[PDB]
Amino acid sequence: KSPQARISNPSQTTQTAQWLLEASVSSRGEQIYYQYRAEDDTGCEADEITHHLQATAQRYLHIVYYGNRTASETLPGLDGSAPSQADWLFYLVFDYGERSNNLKTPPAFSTTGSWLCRQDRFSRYEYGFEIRTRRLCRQVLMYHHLQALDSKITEHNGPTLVSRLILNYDESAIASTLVFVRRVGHEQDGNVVTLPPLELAYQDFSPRHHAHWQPMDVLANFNAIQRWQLVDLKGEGLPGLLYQDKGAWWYR
Amino acid sequence: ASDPQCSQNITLSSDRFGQPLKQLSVQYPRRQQPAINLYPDTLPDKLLANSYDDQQRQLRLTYQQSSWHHLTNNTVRVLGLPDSTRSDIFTYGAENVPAGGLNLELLSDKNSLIADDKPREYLGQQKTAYTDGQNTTPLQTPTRQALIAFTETTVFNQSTLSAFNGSIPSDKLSTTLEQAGYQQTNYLFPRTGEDKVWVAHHGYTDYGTAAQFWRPQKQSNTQLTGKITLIWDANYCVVVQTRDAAGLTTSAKYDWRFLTPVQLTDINDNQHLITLDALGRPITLRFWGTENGKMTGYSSPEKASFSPPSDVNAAIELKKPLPVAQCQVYAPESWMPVLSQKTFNRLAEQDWQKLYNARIITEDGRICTLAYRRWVQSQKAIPQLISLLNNGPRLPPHSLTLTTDRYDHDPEQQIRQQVVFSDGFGRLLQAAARHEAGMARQRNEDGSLIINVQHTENRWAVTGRTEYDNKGQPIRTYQPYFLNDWRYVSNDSARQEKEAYADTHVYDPIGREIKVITAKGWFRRTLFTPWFTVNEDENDTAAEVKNIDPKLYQKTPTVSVYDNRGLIIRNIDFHRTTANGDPDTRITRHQYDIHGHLNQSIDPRLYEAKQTNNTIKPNFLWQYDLTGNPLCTESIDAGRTVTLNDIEGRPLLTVTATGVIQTRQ
Amino acid sequence: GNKLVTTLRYARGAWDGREREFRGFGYVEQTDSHQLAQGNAPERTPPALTKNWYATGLPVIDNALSTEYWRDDQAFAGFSPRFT
Amino acid sequence: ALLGPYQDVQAILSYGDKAGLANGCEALAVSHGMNDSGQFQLDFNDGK
Amino acid sequence: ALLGPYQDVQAILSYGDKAGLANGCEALAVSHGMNDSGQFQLDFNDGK
Repeated sequence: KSPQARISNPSQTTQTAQWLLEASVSSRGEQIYYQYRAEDDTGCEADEITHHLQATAQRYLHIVYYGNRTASETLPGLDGSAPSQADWLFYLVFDYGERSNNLKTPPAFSTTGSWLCRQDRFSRYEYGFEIRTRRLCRQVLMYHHLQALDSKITEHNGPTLVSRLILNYDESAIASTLVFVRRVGHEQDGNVVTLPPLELAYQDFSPRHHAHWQPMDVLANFNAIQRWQLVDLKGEGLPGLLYQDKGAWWYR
Repeated sequence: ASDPQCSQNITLSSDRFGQPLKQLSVQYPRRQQPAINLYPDTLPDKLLANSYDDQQRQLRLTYQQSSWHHLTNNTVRVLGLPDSTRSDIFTYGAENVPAGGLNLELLSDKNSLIADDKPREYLGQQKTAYTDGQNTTPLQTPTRQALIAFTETTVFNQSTLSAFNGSIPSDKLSTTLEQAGYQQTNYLFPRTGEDKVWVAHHGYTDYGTAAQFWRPQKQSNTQLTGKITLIWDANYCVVVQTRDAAGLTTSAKYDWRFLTPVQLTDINDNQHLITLDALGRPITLRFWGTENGKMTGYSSPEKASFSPPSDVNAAIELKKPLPVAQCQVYAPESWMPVLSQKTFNRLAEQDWQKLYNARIITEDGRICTLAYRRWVQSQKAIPQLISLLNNGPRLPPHSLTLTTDRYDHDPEQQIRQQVVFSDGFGRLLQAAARHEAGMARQRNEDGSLIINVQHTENRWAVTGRTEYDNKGQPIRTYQPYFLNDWRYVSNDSARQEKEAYADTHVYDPIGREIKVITAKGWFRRTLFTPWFTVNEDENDTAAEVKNIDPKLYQKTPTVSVYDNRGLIIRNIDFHRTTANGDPDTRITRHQYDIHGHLNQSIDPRLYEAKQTNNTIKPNFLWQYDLTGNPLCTESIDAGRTVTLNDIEGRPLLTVTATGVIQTRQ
Repeated sequence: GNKLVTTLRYARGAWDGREREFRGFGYVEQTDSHQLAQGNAPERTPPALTKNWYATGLPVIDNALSTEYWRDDQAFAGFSPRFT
Repeated sequence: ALLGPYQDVQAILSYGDKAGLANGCEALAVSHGMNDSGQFQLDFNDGK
Repeated sequence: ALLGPYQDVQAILSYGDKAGLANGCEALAVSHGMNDSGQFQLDFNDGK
């Protein structure tokens, strides 16, 4: 409904290609609001700026607001006016470079740190316009409004961190993947409590170290100069060697 | 190759929302004795001969009818709200199974075994009493919230009223059923000629209002029981202060970081408290309260403060006068290697940042397996760091419990220490308890087990140690023993130290254990066929070592023979008094009915007598209600006992075989 | 030191063509093997095979698949697709 | 139409109403299709 | 497909009863293998 829940052509806002969940309500009154942040120039390299500087392209999920403090069966999307953090008990937060992940203390809910661009950047064109994605999420974290839950808690409690996931990525520039994931909590006195990380691997590539040669004796007499063509005929999925003779075809 | 057990589930009908309005479950009859036996194997001859029964050959057609509400309009949609069901069993013989078996088109035929309304045995029905929460009277159209006042099920009908047999006057019976809370009503899916049946109304819930979110406020198993309540917290998601019909109450506090209750007050106002760590894991406990009006306990945290160690060994080293009980030291990372910090700092001076950025060494000094391997493979590794890692001990993920039993900090009794190991599959591997000084198995620091023992104060009774197949089954289990340490020892050494005792478990592809190979030098073994299973005990299996000559127990397995519903109908034992004689094949017989309740059973002695003299009754006969309750048991040894329970499941009355009538208030 | 190994073998895959998408594989085998550590047993849980057949929604394959089934002369008639 | 390995196709195209039409111009050979003709080489400047 | 572009065929096609032919018309050189002829250029309108 609202513009922050849409993917549309930057030159025309009415060309909405994609609608994203903005809000939900169950028959029980529980409801959720979904806050996204549109892509923008946030610490971009000169080349992004120089060559394709569009801003509000990919939307990213930023904060999901859940835990309905008041009872209602009305869908929270309402009139498109985003709710206050105070209206919700819980928050699911996605960090895109906003704060440090190696703190002994927990990370803050609210910060000023900017999102950071990744080396691995990409775009899509199937919607008729360029949709640029400049980064991946660095950390997933969950917070509770402790006073709404307890009532005797110092007012600055809205943002209490309960748990976070550290995400470590393979920034090779060409591509990147998630390599390590770790579940960490924090004690109220600043201690770090963890479970060991989950390690992931992806297949290596280095023509520098792995290139190898073999003679293709099997393809002898194949020759693109004449009437030879590589093609996956009859059974398909792997090219054979087609020869188009005068008035006849032959195939390996 | 042949003689399979076959079962088929057929949907007969469904609505526009895909709900299975009419259903059938089919248990096919057993094939008749083939000219060629496929599995005589090593069986007694009698095992194939006596494997055939009428109960294996009936065609069972379980039929079910049902309905759901579907609420729809332009703004509100709710689908699939069941409100009714009915179930009945039909039985036919082999002659009623067409070549090719059953399928839907055949079953939908106008002359179908179901379709022309053939006789069937009623099994039961269920209804859902929906409410809008403002009424005790059920809605005929459940609302958006689908709140439920109660559910209704059948317990008795004329066949079960019959089941009470004699000594139960019918006047008293209908009266008692009313007293017991059963109502007599219609069928949800009625059929011509049928009468009303007795039902239970149970699982009652009262609800609050929309403003409170649609939460339950009160509840009962039934109207024969006390109604109990609870308090919702301000955010209506936490259950607070439940209250009994008795006026008894409990209370609790929650750790709002986890929304997990941490403090509980019981009905005698006693306190129980746990602490949660950053990840929500329980951290020890404290409790306190009075005895004969005198306050005792471990007391509250402000008098009995406590800081658990992170070091599992420090915990082992704690002394008697502790403020707490059941201290939990969690070392989920005990498997992770550790570089000695000092040796590492020495190497770290030049390589820390390489390993840090490569995620070999984490910000807390842990070593990643992958990152390490990558670094070594790439040859960017330093042999000294490699050795330091290899030198680092590793123990499977582990936690320690410290149990204390002294109140306050008044010592006398030494602290009970328990160590528990588990793998990364979440399976437990082993545990041990600390014991008093004495002899125990030795170990190398590197984890090698030594079968020999020496005296030590650090004596632990290690038990349950298990190795697994990584699919879901244990493969090697160990006998309990004492260790001179608490720390886990390697499985490689455990297996080389053959003098240690353990059993081996061989499974089929299903996960059924086929062979138990034991430390004793014997084994247990079993066969599974579609109609029976064979269980060979150690004396029988011990014959294969080739003490009472095993020949006596040779080929004398216990065999359980099943019907086509998977129930046991025969138990075949083999009686031999000598190794040189033939077995007296002893077959215990069982007959099931209606719901699969055992209908009756008889031993082989009285049974053969029954075969020549019809005077003989089954050792036991049963009658039961529609939920399978054994309303009546009749026995050759104990006469006839009748019991009638109310909706709650408790007797209001019972009649002994001697005619003593008891009732309860 | 125990390792569980599993392998898949694919057959009878097909492309939809008309909606330019892949339908899936008509047949996939799954073989498990308990490649357990030494010193455990002379006898081990045996290897096993799961043979699964699936609709591709392409009768040219889907009908053909029945020919790959284990046979039983006493079996009930094989199932056919139902359209209503 | 489809052909086997090295099979050609045989056909004669003709006009059954031959009148003042020059000798032999009443018919045309066909061997392979593809805008075929009765000539190994079609040449409009043949002079005939 | 016998040979690639940089391999040659050495072969001769000939007809037994050469008595009715002009000198050299008894045979055809073979060297290419792809619809070849015994001459470097083929022209049906050649005067020979």
